[PDB]
Amino acid sequence: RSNDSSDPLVVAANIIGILHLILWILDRLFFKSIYRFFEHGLK
Amino acid sequence: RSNDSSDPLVVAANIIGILHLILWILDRLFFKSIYRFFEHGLK
Amino acid sequence: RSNDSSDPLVVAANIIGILHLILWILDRLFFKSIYRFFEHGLK
Amino acid sequence: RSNDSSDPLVVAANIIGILHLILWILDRLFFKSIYRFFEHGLK
Repeated sequence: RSNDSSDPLVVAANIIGILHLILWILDRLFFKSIYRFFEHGLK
Repeated sequence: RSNDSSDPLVVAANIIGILHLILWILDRLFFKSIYRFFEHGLK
Repeated sequence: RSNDSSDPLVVAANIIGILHLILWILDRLFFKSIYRFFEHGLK
Repeated sequence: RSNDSSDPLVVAANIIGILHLILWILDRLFFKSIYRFFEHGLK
């Protein structure tokens, strides 16, 4: 009944691939915010 | 038959990733000066 | 007979997502080569 | 039944992408100096 996915590793790997770009790109633009994150910011 | 939905959210986010790089390569392409253009349009 | 893929857009979008990283990363490391590519190099 | 193969090449390339960023974030993490360490090992 359940045909299941024919490539669960590729898709499961795409979700992180996309989120990755959103991060790598968000850093290139907000490179300043990232620098602050490491510097303190945790409280 | 209760299941009937693929993954449109992951898709919109996927093509978006392709667009993210389009800006990446487009940015590295246009540096600052150096830009020839032939005057020819509505002006 | 052919179940076809359940998400041809996601996978078809992953192949470019991966190649993208290989390029974006290859540039961060060979940023010099990329600069040369645009500067002449075509002959 | 003649068809019997998924996409292992795209997978190895996919996980590799995840590893590419692992180096990206790991690089931004370690800047240059500033590195405390507790002497405690085989020495």
